[PDB]
Amino acid sequence: WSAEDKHKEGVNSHLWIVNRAIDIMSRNTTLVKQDRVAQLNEWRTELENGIYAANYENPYYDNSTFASHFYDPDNGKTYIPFAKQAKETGAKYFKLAGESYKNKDMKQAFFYLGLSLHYLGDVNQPMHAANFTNLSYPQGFHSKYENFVDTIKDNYKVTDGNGYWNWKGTNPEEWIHGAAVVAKQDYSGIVNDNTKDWFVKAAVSQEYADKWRAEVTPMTGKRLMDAQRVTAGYIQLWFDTYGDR
Ligand SMILES: CCCCC(=O)OC[C@H](COP(=S)([S-])OCC[N+](C)(C)C)OC(=O)CCCC
Ligand SMILES: [Zn+2]
Ligand SMILES: [Zn+2]
Ligand SMILES: [Zn+2]
Repeated sequence: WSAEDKHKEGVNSHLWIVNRAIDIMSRNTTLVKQDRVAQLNEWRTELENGIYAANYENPYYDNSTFASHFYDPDNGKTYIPFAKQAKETGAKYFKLAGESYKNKDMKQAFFYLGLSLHYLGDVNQPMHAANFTNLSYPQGFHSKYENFVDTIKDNYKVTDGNGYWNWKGTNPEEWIHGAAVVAKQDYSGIVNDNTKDWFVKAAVSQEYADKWRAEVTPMTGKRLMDAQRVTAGYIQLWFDTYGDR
């Protein structure tokens, strides 16, 4: 997903997915300790910094190849042979965040949590779980899709407090893998001969540009809602793990 601006949801789907996940935690009145939501906002600057850094600097963006932002659950690999992938990279920062949290270094803890949230966010994007990059055919489709997503995401906010509490085990890796498994299933609903064709023709016909946008919207909405619920449960797991209990 996009992350064009460090502090604005308008062009940052990643931040939007997290803010909505936090809203799910606020809406929950039976399980979530609201003190946790208070902490996230208290260190919101470090959180958002982490969410944004993943796409603009090393080692997070792997020299502009973003190899660590992909993870195919079937073979457990990214699109580049022998490169680091999203599951191990996301888990890495989840743990680094927790250790800094236990040493009372909040700035460090939430920066790292932000990075981890970014990776978990990417595997909910079908293309990232199937190694379809911006250079994959049709080229340019990957980024134009993620840009289009920012214009319609607000129509798919989860308005209840039911996140996927303890969705997977206690190992962050299981959550990233589990999320990628679900996103890869919805891959075909976004990337297929039709969308490929219309996206190519869209170049010379405004008529087609709208055609693929419409075709990918339903599945996009479904992917966005899941991402919010899984992220909410992921954040809750982090706090239960390092929250000193
Ligand atoms: C100018 C063309 C770059 C387009 C692009 O979508 O780059 C970032 C994504 C993956 O990262 P995510 S978190 S979904 O980043 C989307 C936002 N931007 C483009 C601003 C980093 O990586 C690629 O598809 C690999 C090939 C690069 C030419
Ligand atoms: Zn992304
Ligand atoms: Zn992408
Ligand atoms: Zn990314």
